[PDB]
Amino acid sequence: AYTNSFTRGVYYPDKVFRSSVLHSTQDLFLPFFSNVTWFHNPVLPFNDGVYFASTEKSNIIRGWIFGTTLDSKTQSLLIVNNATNVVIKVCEFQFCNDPFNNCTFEYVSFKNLREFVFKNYFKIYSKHTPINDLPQGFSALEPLVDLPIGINITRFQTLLAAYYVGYLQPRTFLLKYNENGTITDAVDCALDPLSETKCTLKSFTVEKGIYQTSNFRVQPTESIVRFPNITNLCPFGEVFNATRFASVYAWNRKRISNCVADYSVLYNSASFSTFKCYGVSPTKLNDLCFFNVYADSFVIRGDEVRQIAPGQTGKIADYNYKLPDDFTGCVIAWNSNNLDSKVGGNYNYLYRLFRKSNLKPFERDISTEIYQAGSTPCNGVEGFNCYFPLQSYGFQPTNGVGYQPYRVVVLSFELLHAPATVCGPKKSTNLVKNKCVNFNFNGLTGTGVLTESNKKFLPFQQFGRDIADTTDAVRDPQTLEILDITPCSFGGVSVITPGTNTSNEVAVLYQDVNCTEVNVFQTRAGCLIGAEHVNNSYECDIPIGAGICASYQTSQSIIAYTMSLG
Amino acid sequence: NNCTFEYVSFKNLREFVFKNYFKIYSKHTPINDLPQGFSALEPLVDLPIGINITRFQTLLAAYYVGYLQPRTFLLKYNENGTITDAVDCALDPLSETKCTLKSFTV
Amino acid sequence: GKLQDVVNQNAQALNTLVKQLSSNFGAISSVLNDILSRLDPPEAEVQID
Amino acid sequence: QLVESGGGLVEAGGSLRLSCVASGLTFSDYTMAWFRQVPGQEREFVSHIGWGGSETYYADSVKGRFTISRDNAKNAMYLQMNELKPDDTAVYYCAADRGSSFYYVRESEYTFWGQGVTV
Ligand SMILES: *[C@@H]1O[C@H](CO)[C@@H](O)[C@H](O)[C@H]1NC(C)=O
Ligand SMILES: *[C@@H]1O[C@H](CO)[C@@H](O)[C@H](O)[C@H]1NC(C)=O
Ligand SMILES: *[C@@H]1O[C@H](CO)[C@@H](O)[C@H](O)[C@H]1NC(C)=O
Ligand SMILES: *[C@@H]1O[C@H](CO)[C@@H](O)[C@H](O)[C@H]1NC(C)=O
Ligand SMILES: *[C@@H]1O[C@H](CO)[C@@H](O)[C@H](O)[C@H]1NC(C)=O
Ligand SMILES: *[C@@H]1O[C@H](CO)[C@@H](O)[C@H](O)[C@H]1NC(C)=O
Ligand SMILES: *[C@@H]1O[C@H](CO)[C@@H](O)[C@H](O)[C@H]1NC(C)=O
Ligand SMILES: *[C@@H]1O[C@H](CO)[C@@H](O)[C@H](O)[C@H]1NC(C)=O
Ligand SMILES: *[C@@H]1O[C@H](CO)[C@@H](O)[C@H](O)[C@H]1NC(C)=O
Repeated sequence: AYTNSFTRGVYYPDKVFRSSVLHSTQDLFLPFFSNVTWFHNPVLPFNDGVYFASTEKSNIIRGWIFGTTLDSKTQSLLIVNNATNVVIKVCEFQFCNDPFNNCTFEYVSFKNLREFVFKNYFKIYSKHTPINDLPQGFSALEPLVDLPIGINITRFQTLLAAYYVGYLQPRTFLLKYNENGTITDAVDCALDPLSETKCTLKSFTVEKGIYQTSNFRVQPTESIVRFPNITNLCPFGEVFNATRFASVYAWNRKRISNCVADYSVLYNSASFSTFKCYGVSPTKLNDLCFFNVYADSFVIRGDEVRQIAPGQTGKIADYNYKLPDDFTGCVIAWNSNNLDSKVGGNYNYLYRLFRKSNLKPFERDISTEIYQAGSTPCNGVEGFNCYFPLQSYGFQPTNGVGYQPYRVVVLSFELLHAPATVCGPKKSTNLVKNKCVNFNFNGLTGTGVLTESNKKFLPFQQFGRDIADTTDAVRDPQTLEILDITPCSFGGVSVITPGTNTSNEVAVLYQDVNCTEVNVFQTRAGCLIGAEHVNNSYECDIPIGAGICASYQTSQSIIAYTMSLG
Repeated sequence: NNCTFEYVSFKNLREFVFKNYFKIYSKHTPINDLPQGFSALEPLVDLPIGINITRFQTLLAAYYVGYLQPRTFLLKYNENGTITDAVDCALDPLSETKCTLKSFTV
Repeated sequence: GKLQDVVNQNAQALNTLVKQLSSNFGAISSVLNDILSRLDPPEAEVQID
Repeated sequence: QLVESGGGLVEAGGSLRLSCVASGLTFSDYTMAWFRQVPGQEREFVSHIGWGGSETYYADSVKGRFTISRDNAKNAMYLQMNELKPDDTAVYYCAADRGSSFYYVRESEYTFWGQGVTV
């Protein structure tokens, strides 16, 4: 069941004594006219605070259970009134599922209303008053016990009548102390417009007039991002699907620059025999981008494919192609037996078998000098102890899987202190208009309401500005259409009211608003809500603007007429 | 030779402005000895080549060269966005007065 | 010119109020989001101040 | 090369912790994985961890259950289980490689392989 907590749940936030003062404080209070969950056993959360109340007759209700896990293996606060006193414990007790160990703190101390407030260290406020279904009226809860137990609490339960629970919320209240220091009344600063007016005036009565209380702001709904359409993509079909590949010693190198570096082709293509990345993720390549992309394409045998990697040694890793110890790129190699192997053995691809010194990374040596393996200089004779380093490859279709040719392409990224123009695609959502959006076009970020504009930009212009150097219009990069930008409506809130000595019925005016962003009268001052519009004209009672004056008259309600000049 | 960027795209006045990255502004108009009158140079090409430049030459008529200086100008945009006039804020006292008043008449 | 002089004085005072938003006041950037994203909250607080 | 620890009979619902220690690798520029062996059937992939542990993936039949981690201070990484279904009882193999691969599910893309955990 649910019940309406009229005015209860108000406590003293401090010790200090204030006499005849309307103090305004922000703390966790029970919101006025809230919904108290009526029970009559179950456990409950302890998010930020509780207004546990009760309506006992002969001490039917006994105590409270607190903690996180509500059982052993975790500390749990414990308060029960066993007809003698309240025993407070913080030991990891073994509570049953329905009652009625490493201790760190211990303490042994329907016409009733035992109102209690609990919040965390742990503080308890209590006030017992006779009553006659929460009663209407006001009573403050003086603090009764404070306990320095410091237990993390999230749930609570009850022992054992009327058994209500309220929840505390961080709301600002205006507390009416009396001459003796007793809080005799309070105002919730967010219950309704009249309560806001009382809070902003720091008074429990308000005289006739129009008072500005708060600022109304339209918040954006969705973010929009638009970037120019996909331009010319980087060349990846003339490299990965080229007709003829180069020999490994004379590996074909191509520098990719000034284009969009889409990698999607290397992702959907499932025919790659190897896609391995070093230093960077195989998928996070599009995010970070550099000046140039280098494609090194050549053909080797399957037995030496594993040698295309940093820290590799072999007939290929040091005589035909070497990778640095640290590498910024990825290697891709796929079987090309049907493209590089012919009948009778394909011997059109070569490699280097003899070399004086290991090749420096990213160095190509096409020299075909005669190697001197012994001590007799050759002088280009190709005889005993003199060899031709350019060994051919035995590529035939009848080779095994490992002896078939493999087309290898290596991608290297180099970044220096220079403009970088080679990256992936950017975001580009659908265009929405007539709504306060958080736009971000090709470079500029702002909040506004885009509308189909009327200005005629120049061919090369992408921006719009006013005299105050404020962004006004934008040309959409995808569809070359100019858009007007108007900030989404803002302004102030004013509460038009006759005196509380007369009534508590107020009318709210939103300044400079078209009534579509908040019985509803639209004026030049703004959207007037809660005031009738009369076709008569009387003397001005409460000014509004542009000749509109609202007044409280005949039952009786608040009207909004156009004032008469005598 | 170690390329890093490539691109393959008297009644005349081919006015050009070059400054560094590299930006080019151009405007071609018929004329009839630089003519008097006003014409703005809308940008035509921008190139992200980032080369340190200090000298330049020409291939192949009237062949003029001007040099840019860091001077403050007052630009008179029209309703369509076209710069129809300007005032050099340091040419003479009257131009300073026009610049400080932000007006083309005083 | 008496009533017009009142109008100009108010508008110029308001325009000067707006244009003061494009001033660093010894900070790094005049845009609130730019200074927020560029630096860390421990340092952006000084630039915010 | 890759010495691994952990494994044993489980209570069919508890938790277990597995480790794989590299004895001859720098472990700071290498990427590992976890693969599963079942008799009478092919080799299965379960888990994978990148450099440091900021980019990790998991199998579609194991996602959300097991957690992977690595730490360079001892040249080893930790795999912790949380469900241990009576269907995942199999042979555990620790792999490693210099880099990370797009075809990270393929067994051929892990040159280094460790010993076996108890079935
Ligand atoms: C909450 O309060 C409203 C009106 O204040 C009431 O109609 C409703 O029954 C209460 N409870 C719930 C659960 O909505
Ligand atoms: C209440 O409980 C406390 C702590 O167990 C005990 O000391 C006290 O005597 C109890 N009172 C009665 C009336 O049993
Ligand atoms: C508290 O003491 C109990 C006694 O059995 C022990 O099991 C538990 O570990 C202790 N917990 C802490 C947090 O000291
Ligand atoms: C206290 O408990 C809450 C949830 O009950 C948790 O979010 C929070 O981290 C805990 N605090 C500590 C210090 O453990
Ligand atoms: C304030 O305190 C005095 C002194 O006890 C008491 O007589 C009086 O009733 C209290 N209340 C008010 C409203 O004055
Ligand atoms: C409010 O929006 C409506 C759209 O229905 C438009 O016709 C009207 O002119 C707007 N009114 C004002 C005062 O801006
Ligand atoms: C550019 O390449 C040429 C090719 O001969 C080479 O001589 C030169 O050293 C290279 N310069 C730079 C800065 O890379
Ligand atoms: C660019 O060239 C000028 C002279 O031509 C020289 O003073 C300047 O240091 C150069 N800049 C760089 C980065 O080399
Ligand atoms: C401005 O643009 C309009 C529309 O094209 C054109 O007719 C007009 O001649 C232009 N110039 C001026 C000075 O209005």
